[PDB]
Amino acid sequence: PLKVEKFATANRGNGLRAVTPLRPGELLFRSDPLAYTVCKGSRGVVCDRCLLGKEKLMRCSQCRVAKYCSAKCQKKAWPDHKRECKCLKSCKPRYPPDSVRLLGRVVFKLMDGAPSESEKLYSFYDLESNINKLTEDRKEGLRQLVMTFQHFMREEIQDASQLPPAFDLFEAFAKVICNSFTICNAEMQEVGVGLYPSISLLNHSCDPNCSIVFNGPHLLLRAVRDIEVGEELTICYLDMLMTSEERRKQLRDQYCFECDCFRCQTQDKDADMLTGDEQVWKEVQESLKKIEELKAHWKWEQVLAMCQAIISSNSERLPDINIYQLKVLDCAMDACINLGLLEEALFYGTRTMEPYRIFFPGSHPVRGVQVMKVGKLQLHQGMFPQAMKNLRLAFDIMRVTHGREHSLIEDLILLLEECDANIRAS
Ligand SMILES: C[S@+](CC[C@H](N)C(=O)[O-])C[C@H]1O[C@@H](n2cnc3c(N)ncnc32)[C@H](O)[C@@H]1O
Ligand SMILES: N#Cc1cccc(O)c1
Ligand SMILES: [Zn+2]
Ligand SMILES: [Zn+2]
Ligand SMILES: [Zn+2]
Repeated sequence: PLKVEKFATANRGNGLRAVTPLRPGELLFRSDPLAYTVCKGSRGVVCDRCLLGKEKLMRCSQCRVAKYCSAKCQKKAWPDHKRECKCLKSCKPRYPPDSVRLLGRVVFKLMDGAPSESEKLYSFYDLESNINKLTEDRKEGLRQLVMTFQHFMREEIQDASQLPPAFDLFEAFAKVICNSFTICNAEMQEVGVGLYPSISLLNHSCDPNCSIVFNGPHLLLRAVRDIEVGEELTICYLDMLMTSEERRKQLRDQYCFECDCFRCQTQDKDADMLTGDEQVWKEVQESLKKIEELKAHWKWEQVLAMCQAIISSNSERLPDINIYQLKVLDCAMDACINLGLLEEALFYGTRTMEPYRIFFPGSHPVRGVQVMKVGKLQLHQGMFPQAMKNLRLAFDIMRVTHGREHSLIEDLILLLEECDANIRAS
């Protein structure tokens, strides 16, 4: 018996609403993707199948593009990789955009696979395309994606008989633009992109009552507020560390809608987000383009060097609640963790705690994970009371946002037991 149902909203298309009253942390839906792939930066860093990092990956001998953590993952991926393999090989030096690789996997799944549980509430066929809102500039981009698909897939798809009935590639890419999910690993690093058509029923809110989290390719949808029967379920499509102007741009450009919510009408938190000297944070925002590029390719040493040049600059500095400063601190802490510089990681991480408390209100998985990471750093430096407080806080959040079905919660419980044991040993 489902706790959610599809319905026709008054002014934002189809949506999902509660069938029964829901409490924070209640599991509402879970789904594997219809189709997913590793993203450009994590290609060859994480396993194509399970999206976990490993020191060495095994490559597919035939295409040498797909890479895997284990023989089990390589073999189990074979059915869904078989047809793209021939295409990735035939186009050997060229690598397609992620959306093109994703849509290839959609087509093969729809042509060769049994009906997917991911489409139980809503199918790829049903997805919103927003075609009558696309700008001419966007349409031109989609035409180029279509031609890119036709080139990449030419070994496996020659005509319409090899596409689902009445399948339109331009419409399909339009659906991909406004319905793709960015898959994050346990550490909240972006590692892949997928389609989850049932989950695509959820409309957006800048102050949502539900949240999604990924455990490998697997998606869990949870309530993060009390929700009444009949109330619409929402998730935030966007990074919380964004101004209302930045949210406006991305919701127009990617999703073709204007947000009417209280936060957007009042520029909620914008002023605090942009405190400090404008010329400094405009420079930091510009530098974050390359820092975030380097991070997406797991280039931690280079990330750290650019972040240290800002955090410990000889020139003017920003407050930690400035969102561009905060992003830099977070990149620096993740780089330090991955480099084993744990004292320095804790320094940056602790500095993010109060800004994260402000910018991730309620129960948000990004804050839960950040608090977990800080507590773990404190635990292994022997700061047991402080670690315990943060690990408990991480559990208060993550019991709502991750829940027992998520493997990270088991890791957190272990840290809680370890820290508690240390406190009892006195
Ligand atoms: C396809 S998904 C969500 C489900 C969608 N309403 C549908 O009918 O399939 C994303 C799209 O939903 C719409 N949408 C999502 N959140 C919205 C919001 N807060 N206000 C208006 N439209 C929204 C926009 O068309 C957006 O591109
Ligand atoms: N290859 C390729 C390609 C096709 C469309 C857009 C783009 O950025 C790249
Ligand atoms: Zn694997
Ligand atoms: Zn291959
Ligand atoms: Zn809004």
